[PDB]
Amino acid sequence: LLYFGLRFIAANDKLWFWLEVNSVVDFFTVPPVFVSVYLNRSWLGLRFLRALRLIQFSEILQFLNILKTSNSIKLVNLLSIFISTWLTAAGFIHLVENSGDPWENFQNNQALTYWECVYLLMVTMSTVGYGDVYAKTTLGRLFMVFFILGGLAMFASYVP
Amino acid sequence: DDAICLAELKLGFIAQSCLAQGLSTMLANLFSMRSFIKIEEDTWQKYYLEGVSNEMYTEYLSSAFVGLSFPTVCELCFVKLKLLMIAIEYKSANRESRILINPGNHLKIQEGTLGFFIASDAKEVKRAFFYCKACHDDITDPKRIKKVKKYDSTGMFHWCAPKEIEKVILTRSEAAMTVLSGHVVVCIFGDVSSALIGLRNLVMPLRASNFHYHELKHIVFVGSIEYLKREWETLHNFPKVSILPGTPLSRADLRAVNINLCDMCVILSANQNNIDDTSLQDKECILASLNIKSMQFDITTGVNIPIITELVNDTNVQFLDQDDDDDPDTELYLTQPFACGTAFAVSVLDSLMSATYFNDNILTLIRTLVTGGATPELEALIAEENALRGGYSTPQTLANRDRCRVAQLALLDGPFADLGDGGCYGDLFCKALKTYNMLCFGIYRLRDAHLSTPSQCTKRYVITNPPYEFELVPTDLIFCLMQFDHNAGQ
Amino acid sequence: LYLTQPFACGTAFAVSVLDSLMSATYFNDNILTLIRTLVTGGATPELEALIAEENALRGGYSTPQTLANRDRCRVAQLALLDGPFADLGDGGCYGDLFCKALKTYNMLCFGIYRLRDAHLSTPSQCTKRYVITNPPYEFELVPTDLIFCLMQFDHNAGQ
Amino acid sequence: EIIELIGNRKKYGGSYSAVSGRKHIVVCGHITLESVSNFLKDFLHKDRDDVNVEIVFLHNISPNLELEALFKRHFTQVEFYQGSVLNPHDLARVKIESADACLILANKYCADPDAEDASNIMRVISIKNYHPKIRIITQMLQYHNKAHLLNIPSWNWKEG
Ligand SMILES: CC(C)CCC[C@@H](C)[C@H]1CC[C@H]2[C@@H]3CC=C4C[C@@H](OC(=O)CCC(=O)O)CC[C@]4(C)[C@H]3CC[C@]12C
Ligand SMILES: CC(C)CCC[C@@H](C)[C@H]1CC[C@H]2[C@@H]3CC=C4C[C@@H](OC(=O)CCC(=O)O)CC[C@]4(C)[C@H]3CC[C@]12C
Ligand SMILES: CC(C)CCC[C@@H](C)[C@H]1CC[C@H]2[C@@H]3CC=C4C[C@@H](OC(=O)CCC(=O)O)CC[C@]4(C)[C@H]3CC[C@]12C
Ligand SMILES: CC(C)CCC[C@@H](C)[C@H]1CC[C@H]2[C@@H]3CC=C4C[C@@H](OC(=O)CCC(=O)O)CC[C@]4(C)[C@H]3CC[C@]12C
Ligand SMILES: CC(C)CCC[C@@H](C)[C@H]1CC[C@H]2[C@@H]3CC=C4C[C@@H](OC(=O)CCC(=O)O)CC[C@]4(C)[C@H]3CC[C@]12C
Ligand SMILES: Nc1ccc(Oc2c(F)c(F)c(C(F)(F)F)c(F)c2F)c(O)c1
Ligand SMILES: [Ca+2]
Ligand SMILES: [Ca+2]
Ligand SMILES: [K+]
Ligand SMILES: [Mg+2]
Repeated sequence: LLYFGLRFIAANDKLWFWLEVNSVVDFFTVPPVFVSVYLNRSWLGLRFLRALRLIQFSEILQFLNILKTSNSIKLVNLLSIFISTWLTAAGFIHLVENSGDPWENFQNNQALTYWECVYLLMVTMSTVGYGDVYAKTTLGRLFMVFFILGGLAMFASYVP
Repeated sequence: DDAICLAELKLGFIAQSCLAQGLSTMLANLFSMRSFIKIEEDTWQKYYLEGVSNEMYTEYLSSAFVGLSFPTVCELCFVKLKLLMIAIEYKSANRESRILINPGNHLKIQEGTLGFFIASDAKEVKRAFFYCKACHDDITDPKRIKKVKKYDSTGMFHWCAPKEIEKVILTRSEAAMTVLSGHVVVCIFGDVSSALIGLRNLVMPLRASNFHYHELKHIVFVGSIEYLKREWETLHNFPKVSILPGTPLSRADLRAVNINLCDMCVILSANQNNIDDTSLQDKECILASLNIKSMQFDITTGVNIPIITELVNDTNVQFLDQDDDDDPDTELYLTQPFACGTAFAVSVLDSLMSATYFNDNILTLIRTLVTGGATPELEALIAEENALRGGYSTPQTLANRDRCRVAQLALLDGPFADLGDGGCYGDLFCKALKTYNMLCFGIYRLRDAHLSTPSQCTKRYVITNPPYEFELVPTDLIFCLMQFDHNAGQ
Repeated sequence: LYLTQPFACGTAFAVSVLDSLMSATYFNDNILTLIRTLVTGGATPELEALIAEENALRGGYSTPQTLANRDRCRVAQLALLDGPFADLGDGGCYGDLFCKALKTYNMLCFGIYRLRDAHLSTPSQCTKRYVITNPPYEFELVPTDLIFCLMQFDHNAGQ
Repeated sequence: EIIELIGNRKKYGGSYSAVSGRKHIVVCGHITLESVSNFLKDFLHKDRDDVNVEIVFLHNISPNLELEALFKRHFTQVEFYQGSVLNPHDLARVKIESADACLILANKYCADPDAEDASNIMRVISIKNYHPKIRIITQMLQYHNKAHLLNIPSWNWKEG
């Protein structure tokens, strides 16, 4: 929270700082912790967004004057982006599948683990596609359809 | 079957601007189809956009104008129908167009005399055909009107015995003794193995036969002597032409010839197409133009020197002025240097294609107002000999001198000094026809005349065919078409 | 490049060392005229106005006001081996030499062009020298030293 | 093709925001890694008195990764904007009305000395056309081309 305050002050245009990915992940990550502490409860909500903080590594390493050459900068950028988005998608699938469908009164709950979801996303991105594990809820299928558009191209381009 | 030569028309427009500044930007605005634009804030655009709204059309004349003289018909058309009739074509065994006509000399032959008009659109021009005298006398409003060898072989240009090039070349010291005032200095950036612009089309209009000998303007070329001799073969028959080898970028050369006492200073380039870089094109023309503006004299500053320069890329027009408000989106016809007549790009002549199709006689009305009066018979002679053969004087040849010319008037003093402040343009127009038979068709007004705060800039812009009730300030110039006077004091 | 021996001895020169003049002229207004006056042998406004018109030079006739422009300090070198300054060659007080020259001859000393191996006990025959810019007041001198100077023009001459 | 067509955007578009009580300068011309590094190393040296002028670059080629890293290292005192100095919109974007000076760098190791001089002359003409009272510092490669700058209407050598 304090680090977010310092970034807010140093910004030039507050509107376009507010509409930023790091600000958004802070907004969707920080307040629920205080809410849970007040309510004496908890909920595995949009916690998977914590993997989106891995993007700032390539910039803070340049701030620390560690990365100076183009090849290393490009390699770190590619690795960070790939790993971060992979883990975020896996977390979203985990939440949606383990929770259920709100309009179905939570009766489609399929028991999955985070490692199994990571395996599922890897198999989907690789375009191999076994039938051992797959999404079975409506929200999971919808997100899988929308992720197939982008993740496949990202995997085809970044890994080589 | 019309061929539109771009170089000939461009050089003719420039040469016509030499006689009267702003004429090129007035004529190039008569062939672009534009609608009326009204703005509220009081700037010079407010009057310039009203001026540019006009175009030039043509249509036949009603039977009400059969037995009447051209000045009377023109005055009637103006006052009643709010139309400006500039010229007519005289139907005969072969067609012939008269620019402006003195009374008695030509009565309307009634044989479907085709008149040329300047108006907002063809709908207003249609009034002239439907005009019924008995019916429409009462209707005041324009609306509701409904049903030694001295001359050329053809005797149209001045001529002289051929002179070799070495007899006209000057030097920097030599040019100092010669006193030149009201001349024309031409700056050319050409060189060997470069595209050959036709310099005959520039000086030939300036040597028309309707000018008296003493009224001719001296012409001085400033450029590479190697390039000039490549086309001196077509120039050595004209009187009062000189050459000063050097470079127009040299401030020393521009002082040898009295550049602060001139009428125009034309700037041209010949190798503009060879350059592949978009930005580096027009480097010479823009830099040479700015050089003159920064020079100092003991008229005390180079800003007031009248200059015209051609451009190959019209987006560079922003660099020609300092006090302008440059914008890379406004069209060339609206920027300040074009509105003032100090710039000319060939892209403004693209509109002449469509204008020729709808009425073929336009291309022959222009090209005689612009060119000195070249006839197809003369063009045959140049095709074979390419030397502009001269001839003797006969009464038929001396009768071709009598044709109107383009001149610029001044309201400061003279017969029209009284109307300088009263402010009725219609009164000046009506008086001009009935007294001296000159046709006024525009105002060349100071850029900062409307502002209350006094200023020092002397830039002006063109207002084409102002309304009848237009107001006149004493500090402005009038465009006119003046009759040739056979006798005149020297 | 600024540490190499050929550059430190004045036997080499590259244009890449002049890139610092961009920031030097921004902070101080009149440096560019000081350099051009010191280097090009005259950058007066009279030359600037004239060079804009003709882009060349013209001969003239000498006049008493014209011949008054021939009073400009020039760059020159001096040797302590022989002359009025020979006494200070072995002495070794740079400040004393500076004051004496300025008071007497109006000569400004602003450097030492010292022999390279003058600080070594062992003898040598190398004749390479390097530049020392603005040494402190308490600087030791040796007889084999050359001092940069600015000397006034003298109207009379032996000729 | 859709993925490529979307996301084709300029990340360095924008406009400079003036700060009350602080000067700034505009640098344009031959912008490259070595030139920028040398210029910054000489401009921000500690031997100079305390200075707080900002440096605003303006080039029409997007910087590469290591130049971006350099700008990140000089984060709080250097800014970059993409544009052309021959464009009045860009000149107004970089707030050249209140700039204290404009510096033009040259390409010493160029193939043709004359074309570089012509380009610099065009840049100077454009800047003086937009604002005829700004101070300009430029580098010229050939002496006979320097005389052309003496004929610009607003070029005052008596002023700086
Ligand atoms: C990205 C941001 C804007 C969050 C967007 C979330 C919405 C898309 C979700 C969150 C809560 C959802 C609601 C949660 C519960 C219900 C009740 C549900 O009706 C029931 O009572 C369930 C059992 C039954 O159908 O009888 C109908 C769907 C609805 C409105 C859901 C519709 C979709 C909502 C609005
Ligand atoms: C915009 C992104 C971030 C989220 C998109 C979420 C949608 C896919 C959700 C939000 C609201 C949902 C609807 C909310 C409630 C219903 C009613 C539900 O039917 C009933 O509740 C009773 C009738 C039946 O059993 O079908 C059927 C699904 C449906 C249309 C849901 C379908 C899925 C919807 C459109
Ligand atoms: C993409 C590359 C970097 C590999 C990613 C590996 C992850 C899929 C691993 C790393 C850490 C693992 C977690 C580490 C510890 C636990 C707790 C573990 O449970 C307990 O220890 C408590 C008892 C229970 O609930 O079973 C269950 C598995 C889980 C969530 C693991 C799930 C799989 C994770 C997230
Ligand atoms: C070097 C990086 C990639 C980390 C390597 C270690 C992880 C990939 C390991 C550490 C703990 C492992 C977990 C330990 C136990 C389980 C429970 C297991 O579920 C069972 O109860 C057994 C199911 C079966 O045996 O089929 C599923 C795999 C999982 C999540 C494992 C997945 C792989 C994990 C996360
Ligand atoms: C891209 C945006 C507009 C979302 C598109 C989908 C949604 C508009 C929702 C609205 C109602 C939903 C439907 C509501 C009910 C069903 C029946 C359902 O039939 C089953 O056997 C249930 C399986 C399960 O959901 O567990 C399959 C999904 C489907 C077609 C849903 C698919 C997703 C739909 C079309
Ligand atoms: N335990 C639980 C409770 C409610 C849930 O409803 C959500 C939902 F319907 C939805 F569409 C989104 C979306 F905006 F991300 F898409 C969510 F985030 C949701 F949380 C859920 O998924 C799980
Ligand atoms: Ca119109
Ligand atoms: Ca301008
Ligand atoms: K498959
Ligand atoms: Mg800043």
